[PDB]
Amino acid sequence: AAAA
Amino acid sequence: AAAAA
Amino acid sequence: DEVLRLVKDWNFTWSVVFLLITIVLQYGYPSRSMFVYVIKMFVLWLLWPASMALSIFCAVYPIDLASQIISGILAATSCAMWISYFVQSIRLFMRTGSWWSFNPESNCLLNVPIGGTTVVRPLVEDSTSVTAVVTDGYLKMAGMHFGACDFQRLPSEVTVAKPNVLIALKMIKRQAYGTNSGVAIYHRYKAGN
Amino acid sequence: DEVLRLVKDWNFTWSVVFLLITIVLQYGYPSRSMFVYVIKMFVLWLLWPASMALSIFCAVYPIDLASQIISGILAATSCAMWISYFVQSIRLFMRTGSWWSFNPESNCLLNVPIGGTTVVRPLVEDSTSVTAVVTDGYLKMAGMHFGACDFQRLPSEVTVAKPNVLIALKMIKRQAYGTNSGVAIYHRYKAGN
Ligand SMILES: CCCCCCCCOCCOCCOCCOCCOCCO
Ligand SMILES: CCCCCCCCOCCOCCOCCOCCOCCO
Repeated sequence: AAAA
Repeated sequence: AAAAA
Repeated sequence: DEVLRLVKDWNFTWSVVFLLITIVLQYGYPSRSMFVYVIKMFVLWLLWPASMALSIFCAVYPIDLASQIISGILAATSCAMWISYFVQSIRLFMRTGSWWSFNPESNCLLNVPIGGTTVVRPLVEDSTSVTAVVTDGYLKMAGMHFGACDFQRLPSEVTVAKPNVLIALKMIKRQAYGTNSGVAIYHRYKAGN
Repeated sequence: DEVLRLVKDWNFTWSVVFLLITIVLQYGYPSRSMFVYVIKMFVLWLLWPASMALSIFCAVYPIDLASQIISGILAATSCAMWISYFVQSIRLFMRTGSWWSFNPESNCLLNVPIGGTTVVRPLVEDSTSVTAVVTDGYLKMAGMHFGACDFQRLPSEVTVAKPNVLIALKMIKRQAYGTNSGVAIYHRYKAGN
């Protein structure tokens, strides 16, 4: 969902 | 003559 | 005889530790290598309780009254720093969900929603405005490469999260250079809790 | 009797050193405070020769052959790292003249000539293009605030300096939103020596  | 900020 | 043996043991171990500290201090940054960065992180996690436990030992076996008081203050110093790190890191992680929130280097994060996913990047300098540029379908925001995004599908809002506050910035100006090229500016309008 | 005294003295000094290392490792970055940054630099300058001297001592007084060989390799490692730092720092200083060239965190520098002076800022990510935006007479380049500059007096060229090569980027796109507001894009065209 959250990529960094 | 050069400003490092 | 036995006197010299321990000297060798202590000096050997300390020499290895000193080299490790030199390496993480010289190369331990994400802009250099993530590998040495993770090593530096492991060192810091180990370093907090070691400093506190060491100062507690010196407080129990002091040289004099002044050493006792300084040892107590230094031990409380280690504790306060660990507590502070945990508080701000957890707050930023609850706000963003990114692992970048555990990086002592950055206390500002920029969240950009690309399509149905969110990409987070640490922000170098806090500001009230953020500039986005798309060239031939590739998007770069605030001078940082963010990835592949069509100029027509740019998000209306973008968020900046700090340990204490979350800020929302809405699009204001939109200029289309080409079919899939253009420039946009986001300005802040509201503060969060 | 004297046995316990040395324990007390050594443990006290080590406790102070451990606390100092925790502080520079946690807060020693320009994005947090310049004060701990200078302390961290002082620690690193001192750390190179101490590590080398420690390993040389263990090579003279080793536990066995393996300790001696490892001590030699670690000593050469300390020496090589110091030489590498000095070479890369001096090269960037000859190219830019900025003290930012002595920061192991950043090996890319952006030089912008505002009027008759030059302002240098470390660059987070290398790129072939640089975006500049001026709002009401204040200039911000690559998402970094650079200062006060009139939109009409924007530089034609801007330079990016690495330890080995210097790159020049000239203005391509120029759009004026207001009297002293606009956006410009600089792209690279030449490589240096
Ligand atoms: C582009 C070059 C990058 C590589 C640079 C390093 C190349 C190898 O360096 C060679 C220097 O090695 C010196 C090691 O010295 C250790 C001394 O060993 C002492 C052991 O003596 C035992 C006596 O019984
Ligand atoms: C940009 C990379 C440049 C790399 C340059 C490498 C230079 C490193 O040189 C290291 C020299 O090592 C010599 C130190 O080792 C000698 C050991 O001390 C002598 C004692 O020998 C053992 C006594 O029993």
